[PDB]
This record gives sequence, C-alpha cells and structure tokens, in this order.
Amino acid sequence: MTASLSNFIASLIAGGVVVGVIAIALIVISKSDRILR
Amino acid sequence: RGLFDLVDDWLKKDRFVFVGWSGLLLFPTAYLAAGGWMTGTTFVTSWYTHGLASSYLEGCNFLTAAVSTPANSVGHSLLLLWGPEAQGDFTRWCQIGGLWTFVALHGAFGLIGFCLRQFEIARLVGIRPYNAIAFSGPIAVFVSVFLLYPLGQASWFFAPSFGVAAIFRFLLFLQGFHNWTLNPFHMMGVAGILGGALLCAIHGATVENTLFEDGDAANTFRAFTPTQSEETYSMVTANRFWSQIFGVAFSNKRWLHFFMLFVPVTGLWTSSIGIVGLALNLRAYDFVSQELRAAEDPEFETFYTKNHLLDEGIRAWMAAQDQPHENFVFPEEVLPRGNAL
Amino acid sequence: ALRTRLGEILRPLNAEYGKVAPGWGTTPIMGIVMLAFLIFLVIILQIYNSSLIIENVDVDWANGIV
Amino acid sequence: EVQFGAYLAVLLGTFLPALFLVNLFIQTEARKAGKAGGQDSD
Amino acid sequence: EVQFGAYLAVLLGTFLPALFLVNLFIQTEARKAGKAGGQDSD
Amino acid sequence: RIPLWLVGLVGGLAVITMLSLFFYGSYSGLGSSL
Amino acid sequence: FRWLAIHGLAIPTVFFLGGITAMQFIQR
Amino acid sequence: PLGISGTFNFMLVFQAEHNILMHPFHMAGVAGVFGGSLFSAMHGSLVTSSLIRETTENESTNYGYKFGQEEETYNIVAAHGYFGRLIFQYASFNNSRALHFFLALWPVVGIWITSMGISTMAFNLNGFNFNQSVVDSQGRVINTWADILNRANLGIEVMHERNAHNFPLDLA
Amino acid sequence: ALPWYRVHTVVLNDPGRLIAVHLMHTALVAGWAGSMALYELAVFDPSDPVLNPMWRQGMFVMPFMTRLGITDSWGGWSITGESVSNPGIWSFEGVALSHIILSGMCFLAAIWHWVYWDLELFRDPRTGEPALDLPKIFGIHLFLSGLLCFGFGAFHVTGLFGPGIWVSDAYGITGKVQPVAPAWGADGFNPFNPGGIAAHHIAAGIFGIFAGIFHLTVRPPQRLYRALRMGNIETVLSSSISAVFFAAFVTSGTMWYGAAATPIELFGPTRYQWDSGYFQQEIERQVETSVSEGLSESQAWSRIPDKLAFYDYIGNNPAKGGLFRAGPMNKGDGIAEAWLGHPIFRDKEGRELTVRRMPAFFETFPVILVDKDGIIRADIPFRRAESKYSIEQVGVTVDFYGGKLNGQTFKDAPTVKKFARKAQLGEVFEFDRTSLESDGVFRSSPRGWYTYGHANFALLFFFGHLWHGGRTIFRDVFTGIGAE
Amino acid sequence: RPFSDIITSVRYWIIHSITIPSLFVSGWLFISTGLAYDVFGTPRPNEYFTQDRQQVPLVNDRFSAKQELEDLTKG
Amino acid sequence: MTGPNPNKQAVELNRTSLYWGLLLIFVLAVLFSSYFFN
Amino acid sequence: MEALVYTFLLIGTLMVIFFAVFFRETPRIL
Ligand code: CLA
Ligand code: CLA
Ligand code: CLA
Ligand SMILES: CCCCCCCCCCCCCCCC(=O)OC[C@H](COP(=O)(O)OC[C@@H](O)CO)OC(=O)CCCCCCCCCCCCCCC
Ligand SMILES: CC1=C(/C=C/C(C)=C/C=C/C(C)=C/C=C/C=C(C)/C=C/C=C(C)/C=C/C2=C(C)CCCC2(C)C)C(C)(C)CCC1
Ligand SMILES: CC1=C(/C=C/C(C)=C/C=C/C(C)=C/C=C/C=C(C)/C=C/C=C(C)/C=C/C2=C(C)CCCC2(C)C)C(C)(C)CCC1
Ligand code: OEX
Ligand SMILES: [Fe+2]
Repeated sequence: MTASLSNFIASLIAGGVVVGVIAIALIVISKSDRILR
Repeated sequence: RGLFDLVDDWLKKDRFVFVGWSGLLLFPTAYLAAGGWMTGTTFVTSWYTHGLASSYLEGCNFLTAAVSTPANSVGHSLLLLWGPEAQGDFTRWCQIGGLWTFVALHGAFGLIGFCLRQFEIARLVGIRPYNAIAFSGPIAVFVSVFLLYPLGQASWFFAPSFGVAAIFRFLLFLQGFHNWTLNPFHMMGVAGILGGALLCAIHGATVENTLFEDGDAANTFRAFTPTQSEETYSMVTANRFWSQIFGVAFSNKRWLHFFMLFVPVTGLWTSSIGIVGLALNLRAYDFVSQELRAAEDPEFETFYTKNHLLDEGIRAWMAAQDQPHENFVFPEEVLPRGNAL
Repeated sequence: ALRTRLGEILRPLNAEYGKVAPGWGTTPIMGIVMLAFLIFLVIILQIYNSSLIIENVDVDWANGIV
Repeated sequence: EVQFGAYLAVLLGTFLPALFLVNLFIQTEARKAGKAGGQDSD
Repeated sequence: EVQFGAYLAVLLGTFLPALFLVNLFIQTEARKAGKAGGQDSD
Repeated sequence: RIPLWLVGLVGGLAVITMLSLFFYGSYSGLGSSL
Repeated sequence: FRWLAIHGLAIPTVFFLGGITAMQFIQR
Repeated sequence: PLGISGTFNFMLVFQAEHNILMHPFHMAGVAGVFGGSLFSAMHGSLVTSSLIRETTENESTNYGYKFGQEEETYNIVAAHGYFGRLIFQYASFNNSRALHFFLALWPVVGIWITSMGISTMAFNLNGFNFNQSVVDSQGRVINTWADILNRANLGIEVMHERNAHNFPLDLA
Repeated sequence: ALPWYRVHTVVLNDPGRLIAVHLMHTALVAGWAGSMALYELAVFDPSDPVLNPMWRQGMFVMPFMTRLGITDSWGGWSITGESVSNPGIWSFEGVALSHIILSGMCFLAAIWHWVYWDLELFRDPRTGEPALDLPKIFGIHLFLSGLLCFGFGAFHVTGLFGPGIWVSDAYGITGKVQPVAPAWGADGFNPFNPGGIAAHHIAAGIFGIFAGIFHLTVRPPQRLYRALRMGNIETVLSSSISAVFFAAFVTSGTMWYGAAATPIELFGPTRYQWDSGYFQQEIERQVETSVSEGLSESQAWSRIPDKLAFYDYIGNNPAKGGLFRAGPMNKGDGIAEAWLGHPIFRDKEGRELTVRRMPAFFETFPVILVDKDGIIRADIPFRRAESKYSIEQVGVTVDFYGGKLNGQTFKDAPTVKKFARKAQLGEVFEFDRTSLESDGVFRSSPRGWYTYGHANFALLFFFGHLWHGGRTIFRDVFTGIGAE
Repeated sequence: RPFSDIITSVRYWIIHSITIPSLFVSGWLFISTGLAYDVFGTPRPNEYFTQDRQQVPLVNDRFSAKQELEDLTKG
Repeated sequence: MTGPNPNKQAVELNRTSLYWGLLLIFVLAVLFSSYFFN
Repeated sequence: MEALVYTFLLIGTLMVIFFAVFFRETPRIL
C-alpha cells in the first residue's frame, strides 16, 4: 500500500514470470526432445 | 513416464554444455554477474559514490576501471532496482552504485550454482565429490570478503570494488587501518597459496622427469594413450630421488594427490576466518609488551614499531581522499611527515 | 535384544521402519509451503534492511515499557 | 608486561595435543606387535 | 602475590606424568587386542 | 572451403588492429593526461 | 540448438568492442 | 630483513618507492600462484575423485596403493569425462604427460617473470604511473583508483626511514 | 583400522550408543555453563552498576541469564540495584549450580546408555538389524519443540507463568524484567519491538506443534525417501548442520546490529550507536529542552545521568578492541569512577569549537577543533614550525559544564591541549587503572566476542554441510569407484 | 557438427559478413551519437563540474537519494 | 551389561602421520605464541 | 623469561625435523 510495499509485490509478480517463462519454455521443449526407449 | 521424468531426462542429455538441474541457477546468475561487470566497468561511473572515475568512458584503462561500491549514506541497503532508493529508474540506480550489489548478489548465486554443478556431474559420472569440496575454498573467500566484510563494517562502501586497481587499494586500505599482514590467519593463508604453488611445480617437474620410454621419438608427449593401465612414471625412482635430495618423500600416490588438495584449500579457509574477524574490527594490531616498552624507553626500536609509523602514513594521507562522505579536512600541519620528505 | 519396561512403551514408535507412501505423495503440498517460506524470509529481511517500508513500523530502538 | 595465562596456553597447546598423537602411534605399534606373535606380544 | 612459575609446575606436574601412565595402559590393551585376533587386531 | 590458417591469419591481425588501437588511445584522447 | 549458447556471449562482445574503439577517439 | 615483520617492512617500502602492484610482472606472478594453487587443488581433486576401490570402508583410503606397484591407481578416463563436462569437452587434457607438464609450466614461468620484476625495479624502472591521467575539458584532475592508490603510496613514502633523509627526493 | 579422523564412526550402526555419546556432549555443554557461571560470580563486582555494568567486566553468559529474567543473587545484590531479602532457588548461583547437577546426571545416564547398548527398542522387528525410523523420530522431536516453543512464548515471556524478558527504553537508562504482551501486527516484525519475540514463539510454536502432528502420521513419499536418502542417518546430520549455521548467522547478525533480544544494558552498545552519533544527539536533546526551560548551562548538563554519557564513549564501542588482547574491558583503562563533565571549547573570538571525534577505524587520530560550519579553526600540529592553526595562536579556552569539574575554566595552552586530546574520545571520564593493572589499550564488549565465535563457527559449519552432505548422496562410492 | 568445419565453410562467412559490420557499427553509433551518456548517466567531459557546483558531488541520504541526484544532474 | 559390540574397530596412526601431527602442533605453537603473550 | 619459551619452540621444532629425516619409516617394495 506504500510506495515500497506496492513495488515489492510487483517485483514478486515479476519474479514469478521470470521463473515462469523459463519453466513454460522448458516443459514444451522437453516434450519434443524426448529420448527413444 | 511422468512430467518430472521428461524434464529430468532432457536436462541431463549429452549435449555441448551440460545444463543439468543446477544450470538453471548457474547460467542465469553467472551471465548477469559477468555482464554486469563488463557493463559497469565500461559505462557506469563512480563520480557520485566515491568521487572517482571508474569507466572506459572516463579514460580509465583495464587497470583503473572498476564496478564501485555504493555510498555510505546507502548503508547496507540491497539497492533493488524497484527499491526505495532507485524506485524503478535504471539511470539513478547505476549512479547510486546499484550494479555493484547486482554483481555481488547474482555472483554469490553463481558460486552456489557452480558448486551444485560439481555435485551433479559427479553423481552422473559416478565419482567421489572432492572437486565440489575443494571449490568450497573459493566460496569461503568470496563470501567472507565481498559479503561478510562490509556487513560488519559501516556499509557496502568498505567492500572491494570489482576492478583491478580497486582491489589494489583494498590491499592497502587493509594494512594501514587493520594491520592485516600481522594477522596469523593471513600467515596461514600465504603458507597455503605459496605452498600450493610449490606442490604443483614439484609434482609437475617430477612426473615429467621420471617418465618411461614408451616411444623412439624425442618428444615424450606423444607416447601416452589415455586408456592404458601401465603407469607413465617411475614412482620408485621419484621416491629415491627426493629421499636423498630433500630427505623425506611421498611413497603414496593416493596420499600425494590428496595432499595437493589439502594445502591450497586450507589456506583459503584459514585466511577466511581472519577476515571475518576484521568485519568486527578484532584485529591483531599491536603487541602491547612491545608498545608499553617503546613508550617508556625512547630508544627501543624493532622492525615491528617501524611498521606502525608506516601505518600512520596510510591512516592519515589516504583517508582524506578515501572517505569523501566523512569530509576529513586535514590541515597540512597534522599530517605526519618525516624529515625532509 | 533386552526387553525393558520403558522399551515396551516406546516400541510401536520404532516398529515401523521404511514404510513409504507410494508415488509422489504430499510433495506438491510441501513445495507450496517452501515457496511460501521463501517469500517470508525475503520480507522480514527487507523490513530489517529498511528496503521495505511499512507504515507505523520503524526499525529503530523503541521505548519498551519500563 | 605479558599475559601470564599465555604460558598455560602455549605449553598446554604444545604438550596436551602432542602427547595425544604419540599415544595413537604407540598403540598402533603395539597392535602390530600384538598380532605378530613373537617375543613382544604377551 | 603467588609465584607464576607454580602454575607451570603443578599443571605439568599433573598432566605430563599422568598422560604418561595412560599410554602404558593403552598399549597394554592394544597388545591384548593384538594377539586376540578378533575384530580389533588389524 | 577455406584453409584454416587463412582464417587465423586474418582474424589474428584483426586482433592486432584492435589491441594496438587500445594502446593508441592511452596516448591520445581521454585518459592520456594531455 | 547451440546458436543460443554462443551468440548470447558473442553478440554482446562485438557490440561492446564497437564502443571501446569509439572511446579511443573521444577527447575532452 | 631476515625475519617476519622485517618482510613487511620490505614489502611496504618497496610499494611506495617502486609501485610494484601496478608493475605487470607482479601481475604475472600473482597469476602464477593463484593459478598455481588452482591447478594444484584442481589436479589433486580429480585424482582423489577417481580412485579405484581397493580398500574397505573401515580402513584408510590411502592403503589401496601398495608402493612400487605397476597398476594404475585411478581411472584417468573417469576424471577426463568429468572435467570434459564441467567446462566443455575440448578444454581437457586427456594426455597425463602434457597435464603434468602444465603444472610445472604455469608457476615456474610466473615466478621467473616476477623475480625479473624486482630486478628491473632494482634499477628504478618502476611500475605504471597513472596519477593525474584523467582530466575534464576544463583541465581539472579527475581522480581514479590510481590516485587513491597514490595517496597510500605517499603515506608510506613520507614515513619510511623518517630520520635518514635530509633532502627532498628519496634517490635511494 | 580406522584413521584418527574416523574414530567416532563406530556409532553409525549403533543407536544405543548414539544416545550415550549425545548425552556426553550434553553433560559437557551443561557442565560448562554451570562452571562458567560459577567463575563469573567470583569475578563480578556489584559495586556500581551504572559505571561498571556486567558488560564492562567481561561477563559473557551472565547477560543471558539476566535476559530471560534473573536479577537477584544469593549475596543479596541485584543488577537492578534494588535490594532483595531472598531470591529463592533461581538466582545466579542457583542456575549455575543446577546446570552442574544436570551435567552430573547426564553423565551417569550416558554410562548406562553406553553399557546397556543392546535394547530391543532399537532393533528392527522385520529384519533384526539396528534401525531408527527417522521420519517418525522427526515427528516426535518436532512436536516436542513445538511445545517448548509455544510454552516459552506463552508462559515464560508473556508473564502468564513466568518473569518475562528484560526490556529497556530507547537509550539504555531504565530497564527491568517484565512481562511482554505480544504484538501481532506488522509491528511484530520490528525486531526492536519485544512484543514480536512473544508473538513469534507463540505463533511459530503452534506451527511446530501441528507440523509434528503432520510428520507423525503421514509417511514420506517413495520419491523423497530415495532422493533425500532417508534410510541413511547422515542425511539427518547433513541437513541439521544447515539448520545450525543458518541459525548462527542470524544470532551473530542480531547481536551485532542490535535487536530487542540484545539489550544495550546487558551486552553493551553497538557500533552503529557510535557511527550515527546516537547518544551525542540524545544528550544534546536533553539539554536543548533543559536550556529552553530557563536554565543556566551548567545546571542543564548536571541533569544528564552518568550512565547516558557513559555510552557516549569510544572505549565502549565493540569495534575498538583487538583479537589477541584478552580480558574484560576494565583491563582497557580501568574501572570508571566519575564523569569529568562536558568540555566546551571557545577561542579568543568566543565562538563554539567542537572537537572532531575519532571514528572506529582510526587507532590514531589528529586532534582537530572545528566550529559549527566545518571550517578548521584549531588543532594540535604535528609539524610545529610553520604552524597556522595552533592553540597558542587561536587562544582556545575550555569550559566544563556538569560532572565534577562543574564550573571551571582553563585558559593556557598546556592544559587545553590535555583536554582537547581526551575530548575526541567521546565523553571525559576519570578511571581507576591500578586495581586490575590496566595497560592502556581498548578491549571489546561481549557483543563483539559473541559475534566473533558464532560467525567464525558458522563459516566452518558451512564446510560440514558440504562434507557430510556430499557424503550422504555419494555413499556407494567412498571406498572408491569401480573401474567398470 | 564440428566447430572447425563451421568457420572454414563459405556459407558461414556469407552470413557473418553482414552481421558483424552491422553490429560493430551499431556499437560505434551507440557512443558517437551520445546515447551512452544518457542511459547510464555517465558524465561527459563537459559536465564533471558545473558553474555552480565546483565540488565533488556526493549522495548524502538513504531514501531521497533519487531526489538528490535529480538535483546534482540538472545544472 | 549386554553383549559385546560388533562395532569395535581399531585405531591406526603410522610413523609418517605422527611427524605431520607433531610438526603441525609445534608450528601452530610457534605462530600463535607471540600473539598470546601479546 | 619470555624468550625462553620462544627458543624452546624453535629448537623443539628442529628436533622433529631431525627425527623425520633419519628415523623415517623406510618404504619397501613387497
Ligand atoms: C554437528 C556437528 C558434527 C557432527 C556430529 C559430525 C560428525 C562426524 N563427522 Mg563431521 N564435521 C562437522 C560437524 C560435525 N561432524 C563440521 C562442522 C565439519 C567441518 C570442519 C566437519 C568435517 C568433517 C570431516 C572432514 C570428517 C568428518 C567426520 C565425521 C564423523 C566422525 C568424526 C570423527 O572421527 O572425528 C574424530 C575427531 C577427533 C578424534 C579429534 C578432532 C580434533 C578437533 C579437530 C579439535 C578438537 C575439538 C574441539 C575440542 C572442539 C571444540 C568445540 C567446538 C566444536 C565448538 C562423524 C559422523 C569424518 C567422516 O566423514 O566420517 C567418516 C571426516 O572425515 N567431519
Ligand atoms: C505472528 C507472526 C510472527 C511474528 C510477529 C514473528 C516475529 C519474528 N520472527 Mg518469526 N515465524 C513465524 C511467525 C512470526 N514470527 C512463523 C509462523 C514461522 C514459521 C515457523 C516463523 C519463522 C521464523 C524464522 C525462521 C525467523 C523468524 C524471525 C522472526 C523475527 C523477525 C525480525 C528479525 O529479527 O528477523 C531478522 C531477519 C532475518 C534474520 C532474515 C533471515 C534471512 C537470512 C539470515 C538470510 C541469510 C542466510 C545465509 C545462510 C546467511 C549467510 C550469508 C551471508 C553472506 C550474509 C521476529 C522475532 C527471524 C528470527 O528469529 O531472527 C531473530 C528468523 O530467522 N521467524
Ligand atoms: C532443563 C532445562 C533448562 C533450562 C530451563 C535452562 C536454562 C538456562 N540455560 Mg541451559 N542448558 C540445559 C538445560 C536448561 N537450561 C541443557 C540440558 C544444556 C546442555 C545442552 C544447557 C546448556 C546451556 C548453555 C551452554 C547455556 C545455557 C544457558 C541458560 C540460561 C539462558 C538460556 C538461554 O538464553 O538460552 C537461549 C536458547 C536458545 C537461543 C535456543 C534456541 C533454539 C533454536 C533457535 C531452535 C531452532 C530449531 C527448532 C527446533 C526448529 C523447529 C521450530 C518449530 C517450533 C517450528 C538459562 C538460565 C546460558 C547461560 O547463561 O548459562 C549459565 C548458556 O550459555 N544453557
Ligand atoms: C642439507 C639438505 C638436507 C635436507 C634437509 C632436511 C630438511 C627436511 C625437512 C623434513 C620434513 C619433516 C616434516 C615431516 C613430514 C613427514 O615425515 O612426512 C612423511 C611423508 C611420507 O609420506 P608417505 O608417502 O610415507 O605416507 C604414506 C601414508 O603413510 C601417509 O600417512 O613425506 C611427505 O609427505 C613429506 C613431504 C612434505 C614435506 C613437508 C616439509 C615441510 C617443510 C618443513 C616445515 C617445518 C620447518 C619448520 C622450521 C621451523
Ligand atoms: C548489466 C545489466 C544487464 C545486462 C546484462 C548483459 C546482457 C550483459 C552482457 C554483457 C557482456 C557479456 C559483455 C561482454 C563484454 C565483452 C568484452 C568487451 C570483451 C572484450 C575482449 C577483449 C578486449 C579481450 C582482448 C583479447 C583478445 C581479443 C584476444 C587476445 C587476448 C585478449 C585477452 C587481449 C541487464 C540487461 C540484465 C539489466 C541489469 C543490468
Ligand atoms: C558426577 C556427579 C556430579 C558432579 C559433576 C560435576 C561437578 C560436573 C563438572 C563438570 C565440569 C566442570 C565440566 C566442564 C566442562 C568444560 C568444558 C567441556 C570446556 C571445554 C571447552 C573447550 C574445549 C573449548 C575450546 C576452546 C578454547 C579453549 C579456546 C577458544 C577456542 C575453543 C572455544 C574451541 C554431581 C555431584 C553433580 C552429581 C552426582 C554425579
Ligand atoms: O636505506 Mn632502506 O629505503 Ca631504499 O629509498 Mn632511500 O634508501 Mn633508505 O630511503 Mn627509502
Ligand atoms: Fe598428479
């Protein structure tokens, strides 16, 4: 609700999408590059 | 089978650079510590924090460029880009000295992520994990100097800046103000660094001089196939050599190569204990029996009391320009000069 | 292998050894707690560092009641 | 003026750990003379 | 005022001869475990 | 197909044009104390 | 593919060397 | 001076009068012993990592080497595949002779070069001097890290041998 | 055939002697804390708790007894200064003697638990080999620590069934053991709020009660039982050490920066109370309000307590001591006797000159007299030849106010130089350096020593996390690796 | 694909004969157009000192440090 | 009592590792004495 | 009185150097 508290939760959301776009890209490519049995 | 197994099999795949699970912590954080240093030494100045020039835009070469520590007014703030100091602005973040904590924090999570890399590759190859335990040596020097030393001090300002000459003043700042060379933890650290360089120069020059004839060529580098089971140098000869030159010698290759691990690493752990004791200003500054005697007897001089007068010159002459935040205005008549210098 | 009277009471606490819940179990419940406890440590450090300012919370030596 | 508790620090810092390492060597040689079965085992 | 060389007299008069008598007992039990040949001889 | 030693020659003298350019501006421009 | 592995390190490096050659010719 | 505190009287006075830290031959031997202690603990770990089972878990690791044996005591292919994945493949010495030569090259060349730093600074060919090197367009001196390093050198210079001097320049 | 660094691994496959060993470390820890506190009561002197507190006399474990509510002793003295007729059992001597009796009983129990190592409790009822059910042992031992956490915060701290925490004011004048009601809001995470300590151990005790209720019933997954190697006992040790240096950076952190759990009346002031001028600005603030209420100057400085000016002194900074100098801080310059007063320096022009104060870095510092705007007006010159700002030229007179030099004025250069040198060291005190043979160099407070040990410990235990941790994961290859 | 087989191929040098000068000149123009002084806030040689401010600028506040650098960079 | 422990082992220290550990203590005694005497 | 300890540490260190060179455990093949 302050300047410092509102900016921190926005960084927490921004810290979620940085983990997110790495994770979402990693699941999709792990489907295509599976190893033959 | 599951979703976890497909991700586990993809990261551990043989490829150009081994990624693994630990590459998700290493490769983002190490890329930004290194790139934060190359940017900060090229573009970002120290004109507002220290009152210096530490960039390539400001005429500094490779030696006099640095990523510099922030102001003393910042204190020990983490200086987040979104924080109360920078408030989202990139340009004011760089001028306060925000890249320095950006380098040091993402660098500290690179050394975490690189030591986890050495546990992960050793488990896949199937070897004992002594590389990850010898690399804990350099972790104890980064943490206890770039992190634990400014935490005990007044702010991040008293930390080593990430530049070549900026380390060099930190070497000189630590003698005048702390008497760091007198500390027995540096003395056990010099014994490991000069002792570790000694062991690889001997083991380098003794293996290479007791080689067997495995070929007719004069070049001995050609005569080694990697998958051979015969040892490539005479251990019995090399023992017989040093037992008569030096008097005592290794008779154990397993003990020898372990001893080449123990000696360099222990010098980084023992020297790391002392620099934690200088965050608290628990320095080995004086021998009081030398100091009480030199006060009562104004003729008793050692080399040791000669080093204190060299430290008054470091504490007085550089501290005016060292700490512009404190505004030391020394007169000319308080600065300790010698005779006719 | 010596039965004692205190050993007889505590024996069902040690009688199980190595029974597991088959599968992934309560592992995704744990990670949501660990993600939460990671956010908790970040917040109370930034309160202490004065890099997260909360209204009517001042990090300074306060008058405890005497 | 020196600290008189430093004599106790040094001379027990020498003797107590160094007399410890002697004991681990004497019982090492006693076990080797113990198994060997000749003139010294008893 | 006491003599500061008496701390070195007593605490080495205790420890140095008493740590000696421990060593003669440890190598005694090592020779007995040395001959016995089971699990401890090596 | 290009011979590999031609590649290391042209890139190798390209580095010398980069390095000696940096030792040039130690004596001219900024940071030269002129 | 390894085109993302090298060119994350080489595309910056040539860009900064484009700036370090320009700073030799900047004077006061 | 043949001592311990006399060594640091020697190193600090040598700093003020010759500026050894900016001299590139002390730079080439700090790289010699930091590199030397690196490749010592890097080679000594990869041998100790890849030791072959010859002992039990009760006895010592070192007793799996009998003296004068002819069998190789560690899987060198194992430690090559580890370091071949730890950095990349082509940065690893498969040759143990060329590996054990590089351990002898790097420190020894680093200390030959360093000991000819003291030698060329014995004849007052000092290290670099970048004091008052960065100026603005007005011409005022902008400080650098070398100017902060200079003020540490000026403190030791005006205080070493505080009675021996009579004239404004330490020619000796 | 064990090496000397593996002698204590005979206890790996023996749970019955794992306890007898862990009881013997406990009998030595408890016997230390009893015999350390008996040693401190022979050394402590409760003559003047204002100018000779317990943190000047090098008392280390004694501020940990008084933190949780022990003020009286069997001699009749108290740290609060109020006399007592009977402290009962729990005094300083009662605690010290009870940690000894606890040590003697954990000693005798470890003789039992070593001899009778073969109990049926530690056997596996399915294989017969000695096993410890480490998931349910964690459920029991975490449920107990939930009770001792919740029991501490609800009863000992809040004063329901206990004395409470030593609290104090903001400036270390008044302080007493009192119950502390918990602060549940965001103000609980203010670490200088003592209510946050009560709110913590009540809240986090409940989370530790109902995590033991979880970790008793629910068994581990098949994946986590194999991935974290929960059959091995060293994965307990690998991760217990990680939970122990992590705790040791925190306590060494909050000792060094200050918290409500580290009162400056027990451990001494922090260094950040010297760097920011935390007591200089406070002593002036109690004089700015006194002079504004129609007073003479010397009556304004006489209202200042001797304790408040005693914190405004560089010898009480923990960042002034050394490592290999030993003993209490009273070995530094002697037991303080009285406050000499507050010198005010005025030149022949009459303006007020303040002595520039020594920072914590400088062992030596040149005496410099500065007026209100930063201009150097006077000093004590090193080089006396070309002197342009000496005290003889400027004619600086010194005026004391308060203390035992209450109305005095020294005007000549020999006397003003003597008080200008001792005024850069904070306030000005009269010491007694002949009782303890005080040599004349500053020592460190117990705030400084606690931060030394428990932060050099926590750095060593980081290596134990990597050793014992990598020994757990890699367990099949520590005789060596196979060549195939 | 082996690394030495790449750089000796012509198709490699077809692509990277355009991309390297188009990226090196963009690193030139990043400096000569005065853009790098404004992103990173580095002082030009004209503007270390100003007409008013003749001393060394320092930040002297924890929280209004952004506002104080708005002061010291206008003139 | 109960039965004999099957986890009895033996401790070893060869003549080599004696001289390491002796020299380790004396060199640490040489190094740290000067600071302790102060 | 103080320097007597320093001398005993130095010549005591040179004793164990003497015994390590001449009374060393001589390594033997087979
Ligand atoms: C919670 C603490 C803890 C516990 C219970 C253990 C337990 C164990 N460790 Mg471990 N360790 C720890 C912390 C701990 N460690 C830390 C912090 C480190 C980093 C320094 C290590 C480093 C380490 C290594 C490198 C090794 C072990 C080994 C062992 C095993 C045998 C110990 C032994 O033979 O020593 C016997 C020790 C002696 C006979 C004498 C030691 C003398 C010391 C050095 C000085 C005297 C101690 C001093 C009085 C203590 C003061 C108290 C201080 C701790 C506050 C055992 C399982 C060994 C192992 O893996 O087992 C196979 C092994 O090789 N540990
Ligand atoms: C009613 C709610 C409530 C309240 C008011 C509190 C109140 C508090 N808790 Mg608590 N807590 C609660 C519920 C609550 N708790 C619950 C439910 C849990 C879960 C069981 C916890 C778990 C918990 C933990 C684990 C910790 C607290 C702490 C604290 C204190 C925070 C202020 C402080 O000094 O931290 C200062 C803030 C920190 C120390 C941040 C920790 C981050 C670490 C230190 C980072 C560094 C780690 C690294 C290994 C160090 C080496 C790196 C080096 C280079 C720096 C305060 C007493 C902290 C405490 O006790 O400290 C005194 C603490 O560490 N709480
Ligand atoms: C019978 C119980 C008992 C009681 C009431 C006391 C009472 C006391 N002891 Mg003592 N002690 C005891 C047993 C006891 N002792 C035993 C058995 C030992 C041997 C181990 C000791 C060893 C000992 C020492 C060495 C010292 C004391 C000291 C003290 C005094 C201050 C305590 C203090 O500050 O601790 C503070 C306690 C802590 C900070 C513990 C924190 C616990 C950590 C943070 C737990 C975190 C992990 C947790 C389990 C995770 C799960 C949390 C979950 C709830 C979510 C106090 C008079 C001190 C003193 O002055 O001695 C005279 C002192 O230095 N004690
Ligand atoms: C004129 C020249 C004649 C030669 C001069 C002789 C001086 C030689 C010094 C002897 C070293 C003795 C240390 C015993 C050490 C010991 O006996 O080790 C014996 C050890 C033999 O190991 P093995 O292979 O036998 O061990 C196999 C296993 O059993 C391991 O336990 O040899 C070495 O490893 C020593 C190599 C390092 C040598 C360390 C020397 C360090 C220098 C000395 C530091 C002290 C100087 C202090 C002065 C104040
Ligand atoms: C900061 C930051 C960032 C960024 C990052 C990155 C992305 C970076 C990168 C960067 C990089 C990564 C850089 C690089 C650089 C490089 C360089 C610039 C190099 C140079 C080189 C040189 C100069 C060298 C030389 C040489 C040669 C060439 C050859 C011979 C040898 C020698 C060595 C001499 C971000 C965005 C996150 C944001 C935040 C902050
Ligand atoms: C039997 C019995 C008893 C008795 C008991 C007792 C009397 C106890 C005591 C005990 C004791 C009295 C103990 C003590 C202990 C101590 C300790 C255990 C200590 C140690 C320490 C340490 C070892 C440390 C170390 C160090 C140093 C020295 C320096 C610095 C570093 C360090 C810290 C590491 C009774 C009658 C009650 C009851 C019945 C039975
Ligand atoms: O003698 Mn020894 O140090 Ca070569 O510089 Mn000149 O001389 Mn003396 O002064 Mn500085
Ligand atoms: Fe080797």
